[PDB]
Parts: sequence; C-alpha cells; structure tokens
Amino acid sequence: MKHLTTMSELSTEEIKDLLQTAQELKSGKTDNQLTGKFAANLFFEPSTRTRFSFEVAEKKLGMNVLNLDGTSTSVQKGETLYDTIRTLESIGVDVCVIRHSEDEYYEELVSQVNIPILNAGDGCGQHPTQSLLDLMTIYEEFNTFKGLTVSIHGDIKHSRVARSNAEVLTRLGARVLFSGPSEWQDEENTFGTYVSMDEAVESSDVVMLLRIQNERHQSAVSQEGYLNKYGLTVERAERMKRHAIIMHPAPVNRGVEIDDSLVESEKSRIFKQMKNGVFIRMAVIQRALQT
Amino acid sequence: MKHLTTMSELSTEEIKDLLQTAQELKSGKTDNQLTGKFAANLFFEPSTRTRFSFEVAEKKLGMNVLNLDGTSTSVQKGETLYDTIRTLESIGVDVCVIRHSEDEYYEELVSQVNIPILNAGDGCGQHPTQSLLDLMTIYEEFNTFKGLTVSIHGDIKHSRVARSNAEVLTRLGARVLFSGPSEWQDEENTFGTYVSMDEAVESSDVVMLLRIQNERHQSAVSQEGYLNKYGLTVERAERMKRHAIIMHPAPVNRGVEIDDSLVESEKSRIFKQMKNGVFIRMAVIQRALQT
Amino acid sequence: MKHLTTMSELSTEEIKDLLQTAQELKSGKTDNQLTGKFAANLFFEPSTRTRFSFEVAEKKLGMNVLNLDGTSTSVQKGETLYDTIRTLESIGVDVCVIRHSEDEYYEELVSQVNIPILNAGDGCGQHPTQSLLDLMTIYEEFNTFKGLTVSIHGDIKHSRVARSNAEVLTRLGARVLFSGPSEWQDEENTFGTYVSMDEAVESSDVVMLLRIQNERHQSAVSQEGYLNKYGLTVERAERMKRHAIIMHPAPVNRGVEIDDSLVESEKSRIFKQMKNGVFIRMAVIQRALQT
Repeated sequence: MKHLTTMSELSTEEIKDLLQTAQELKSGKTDNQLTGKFAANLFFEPSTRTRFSFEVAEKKLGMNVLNLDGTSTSVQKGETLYDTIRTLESIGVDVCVIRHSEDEYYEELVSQVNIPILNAGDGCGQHPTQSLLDLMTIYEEFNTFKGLTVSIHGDIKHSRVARSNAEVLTRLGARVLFSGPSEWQDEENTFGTYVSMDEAVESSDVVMLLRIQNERHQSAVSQEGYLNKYGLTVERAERMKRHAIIMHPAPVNRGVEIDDSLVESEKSRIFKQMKNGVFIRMAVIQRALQT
Repeated sequence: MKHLTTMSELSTEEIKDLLQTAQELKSGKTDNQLTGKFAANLFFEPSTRTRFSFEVAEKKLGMNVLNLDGTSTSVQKGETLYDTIRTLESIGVDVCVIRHSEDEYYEELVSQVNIPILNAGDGCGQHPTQSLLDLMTIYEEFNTFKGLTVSIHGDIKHSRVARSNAEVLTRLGARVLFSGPSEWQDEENTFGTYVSMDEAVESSDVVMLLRIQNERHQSAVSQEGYLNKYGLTVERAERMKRHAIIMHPAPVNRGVEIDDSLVESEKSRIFKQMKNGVFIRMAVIQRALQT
Repeated sequence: MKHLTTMSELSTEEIKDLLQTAQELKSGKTDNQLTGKFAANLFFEPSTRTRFSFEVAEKKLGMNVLNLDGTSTSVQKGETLYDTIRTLESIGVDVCVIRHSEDEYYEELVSQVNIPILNAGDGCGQHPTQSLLDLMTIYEEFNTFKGLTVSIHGDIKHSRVARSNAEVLTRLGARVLFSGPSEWQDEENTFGTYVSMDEAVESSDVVMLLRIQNERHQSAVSQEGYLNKYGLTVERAERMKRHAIIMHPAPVNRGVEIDDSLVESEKSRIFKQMKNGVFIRMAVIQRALQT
C-alpha cells in the first residue's frame, strides 16, 4: 500500500516511474488486476473536474466507484476523518481519493489507516496528481527536465500547487521563474526567480498560468485590466520561443490570465494536460494498490 | 457522430429509424458495441426522472457513466460550456447528455465540439427525446401516424415540446388539435387547430395532456377550477373514442390537468411512455456513437 | 417480491435465514443471479454511511445502481412517492432502497407498488438493516440469542432503533437492560429493565452504546461529564466479563458515550458491525428479488 500525499514525499525515481507507467497506459496498456475493487471519492470540498478525472481512471481500471460530493452526514455529526476511513475499509473500500479543507489532514491519517489515501487536494493546497500530470506533459514535450526554464504566473502565494511545482521542477533540474502582482508573491522563496511576465515569455520553455480567482482582502486586483497588466496577451505569446508551450491547470478564466484566442493556439498544451490527468491518476492508483 | 438537438433537425426517415431501433431494443435486442464507453450526464438544471431514464439507457448499453447534478464547480469558477465539453473529450468521455438553462446552448456547441451532444433540455424548452418517446408510444398504439387526430392540451404557447410535437406530427401525416385557455395559445399557425377540450375528446385518437405548472397559474382558484373548466375530467374521458389513448409527459398534477382516477385507467399510456423513454434514449445514444 | 419495512414484520425464522444468508455471503458465496439488475437508492433524507453500505452490497451483487441524493425534482414538483416508485418500475428498476422523512411512508406504498421497497429509515426511525446487522454481530459472537443479557445505553426514549432492538432481542429469547439519564428512559417499556451502567457492564454479554447527540431540549444533559457519569469509561469497560462485547451503530462521539481508547479495543465489535452491514444488505436484496 502506497499513499500519495505530496510531491516532496516522492523520490525523483518514483516520479519518473509514475510518468512512465502513465505513458504506457496512455498507449493502451491494460490489465484486469483491479477489476471489481472499490474506490471511494471523498470530495468534502467539491471539484467536479478533479473528481471526473479520478472517476474515469478508476472506471478504466475496472473498479467500482462510490462517490461523495460535499458534506457527509457522518462528519456533520462530528465523525473523525480516521473513523470515516476505517468505516470505508470495513465496508470493503480498497482506496480513497480525498479532497478536504483541513490543513495537512493526511499527515496523522497516513500512519493510522490500512488502505491507501490519494490526496486530491488539502487545506494547505498540495495537489500531487496535478503536479504529476504537469510533469508528464512537460516531459512528453522535451524528453527531459534538465536545463528547462519554467515560469509560473499569478497568485503564487496562495497556490501551494505553484510552489510545490517550483520545488519539484528544481529537484528535477529545471530553472523556475515567477511573475504576477508583487503582493501575491512569496517574498522568501528558495525555488524560483521573480520576474516580469514580459521578460518570462521570452526566456521560458514552459509558460504555466494559474487561475486568477476572486477573494481575500480588499485588493481585488481588478480582473478587468489583469490580462493587459499581468497576463498572457497575444502580443506576449507571440514573443515566446518557437518550441515553448503554454500550460494551465484549468478551469481557464478566458480574458483574464490568458487571451481567449490562445487557449487552443498551437503552443497550448492545456487540453493535453487533461488527457494526461486520467493516465497519471490510473498510474497513481495502480501504485497505491500494487502487491 | 450525430448530435440530437431538436426534432426539426431530424428527417421523418431518421425519426422512423429511431422508433424502430427503440422497439427492437425493447424486444430484447442487445449488443456489446458500446460496452466500456463513457457517457456524461450534465444536468446543470436538475431533472431526476430524465437523468434516471438516460442513466438506465447508458447502463443497459454497458457504458460507464459520470454524473453531474446541478452546480458544477468549474462553471462556478466561470468555465464556458464549450470548455466543459472539451474537458470531457480530453478525459475520454464519448457522449454528453446536457440539460442547461441557456437558450439554444447547443447551437454554438455543435459546430465547435468533437463528441455527440444529446440535448436533454435547453433554455427554450426543446426536449427531443421526450418527443421521440411520445411518437414511439403513439406508433405502438396505432402503427401509423397517417390520418390520426392528436390533440394537445394546456399551456401551448409556453411549451416548446407541445409545439415541436404539433409540427412533427403534422410532418408525419397526423391532424393536430389544441385546447386550453385562449391566453395560453399562440395561434400564429402552431400547426394545429384550436378547439374546446369537450370537442377534442370525441374526435381524437390521442389525447396529450401537458403539466399545468403552478407558475403559469394566476391563482390558487385558477388551478382549483382548471380540471372542470379545461382538463380531462372523468365525464370527458368517458366520451373518448374506443381505441383512443391518454398521454402526459409527467410528473402529473393530479386533480388539475387530469382527474386523479384516470392516470392508470384503461386508456392511459402515461407509464408506458416512461418505459419507452429508456429504449428511445438507447436508440439515440447508439445513433450518436455509430461508425 | 418481499419488502423490508420493520423488524416486527419479520418472523424470527425470517430473521435467522437472513443472518444465515449474510454469513454465507460474508464467507464468499456468490452468484450471477442479480448481475445487470437495477437498484435505486432514494435517499430523500441523506445518510452517507447507510447509502455507501447499500451501494457496496448492490455492486457486489453485480447490480447497476441509480443514486438519488436529497430532494427529487419531481417530488418537489409535487409528485407522490407512489408515482416516483411507479416511474422507477417503468424505467426498469428492480428494487428501491428508500430513506424518507415521512412517518411510515412505506405502509401505503407496500400495498400499492409492484417492486420491493427496502426501508433505510422512515420518519419514525425504523431502520431494520441496522437491527439486522446488530443481531448478526451478536449471533456471530455467541451462536445464540437465548439467555443472552443485552444492555442498551443512552437516550432510549428518543431512539427508535434502541426500542426496536429491545423488542426483537426479547422475541429472540434474550434479556434486555437499559441505562442512562432517567429523564431519557421510556418508563413505559415492556422489554427492558432499567439499571445503572456500573451494574450493566458486569452482567451483560453485550453492551450496546447509542450516540449521545447534542439536543438541548429537556435533553440538555451536559455532554461534558457525560462519560464519567453515565458512559463507558475505561474503568467500567475493565469490569466487563471476559467474553462480553461493545457495540455502537456509529458515528461515535468519542469521549462522550465511550472513552476514546475503547473504540478499537479487544472487546469492541464496532467496526465488525460495519463489515456485517454490507452482507446483511446483500442478504436483504436477495430476499427482495428471489424467485
């Protein structure tokens, strides 16, 4: 049994094995080892795109799926997450996928339960299958991480995914850049150099955009002028390297972080990421249940 | 890949093949051509009975099913319907069933996307599989549409299904009558002849009732006198033709559009329509995915 | 066709056959008799834990599953429960599991409908598959109910399951005791003898704990202090007989009705109950659909 909680808990070699298994699955490799086993999708915090992706993966592996969207009647009655998982084991669930509000909910969980937990997103915001599918997409494009320049743009401060991506990309030998409103930057980041979008589009092999939500303090950082000020405009995209790619974890705010016309332009790998997500999640599930 | 958006977009020949395929599936005919394929039921606007019927159809075809009930998190984050569908294609969904609040949401989509869209209901109220199962039920009863008299009753001008039925039944060789409050009539053609319920019950081979929504009711008195004034009372049903049938799309507002005692009477085919809905939806999915 | 409504409607022989069937299923007996058939889970009032258990049961029997969570669109459009079930029959559902807010909703339905209804909870609180899994767990431990002393603890007056359990245990030849705040006692109970927890722990073969909910309406009984004053403390548990067992339907309010350390202690069968729930539910489904 092998949980998946964070990228930092995986070895460079584990990452590469997962990417390789996903590529093989993407190529059509299939078996019946997991047919009839049970996966529970516990999306305490809803995320339809992520749940759908895991669900296709589970069903492509021949698994039965139990879905929970939003609050559980049990946790409403104060049930511990540990008891929830132990309940699932008792009824015959073999693997749990979890998206949950509590900060690092898994840390205590992982040593105490008897079935693998796959983190689909936590309170701190780690999202390891997103990182993995991102890595897979980059690797398919260039066949290496060494010496790549990867820029990541937007609310870096409040995207643990951005920061966990920067960290793992660094471990893999890539250089990382950040752009966005200065007030959304982590002032003390070991991984990545803060620069302007206008600089990054020219020096990058990979341009990774984040969704610009709407929340936090009074600073709404006008979504209206964001694209021009900070985002990937047509003019900025035109100055990208010939071989460079555009990535975005979705959903995309067209006209905000990116120009509506670029979402499906030739350098965009945005929908390819989504293709890859399923096979990554298949590989993560096989890893979870391998004996 | 064949979408299903509206009845008017189908030829009488296509309509007739769908009915025949449905009757064959209803007779027990099954195959494994769609086994393992994926359908997504995107019921942005909720309709439990319609979703259940499509879901039964998909599963009888051996398909994996992804369900979305109501609000999608992606959409809330501002995802376009086009992006939603493209996402579904990327994760490997083969056909999408959509019920959505936007008027003719499908019109733009069908030229843009690369998998079949099955319209389960749009903003304008087009509901083609409901029309097809109505047609199937009539066809099973009489074995032709040519020379039938079919009357449709209630809020005609605010029922896209009723007006689509009138038009398609006319194309098929039937004579259409309407009845209901004159203020709920849109007699700019609308393909049939406006009459009284009392007249139509005696001349009709088919009496099709519409749900009288509580919203189109002006008062609690308007609804309370409706049955006697406009609806299918016992006395009116007793004047029906020997071989005539009563139809209603459900759910039934008992005691309003029809007397409570008639819903499961000898001439009612209300529940048989629901049986037919599944086989119609199977035929429509097979049509969508035939190569 | 055999409905499951309440324990009082089963004979003691039917109860024993179900337990036997469940035990055989738990041992791995299986067949394809229900493969492809359709179960509808109509959880009008949510209970995630109960739905999950039924769903695993249904899926281990090879059945297709339709899930309804919370409000039904047609129900809110005023559809009677009878019409809903008749609708399900028409679309090809073979069995309905229902959890509904109305007192004895089943009583009218069962004389009217043509497919089996399995009550997963009504307005009164009758929950027969919970009683059955409790009985199974007890029977597995002692191979009999005759002469057993079973004690049940907490808010007896407001727990229909406790009272249903008391009555059926008595029918099966067992001796029932109650403990808890005297104000929560059903003084008019014919089936149980009221005693102190401190007495009950030493005389019981089975200690059944109830969840102590936060009521605060003449049930304001302080939750703090409850464990020491009324609950299963470590000290009380250590005075239980060597063969005796602890049971609880969950979710557990750790530190209230029971000490946190006792939930997974040697005498606890709390999680074993949850294992048994699936097989009991499989048994009840096979009974509904047999011959």
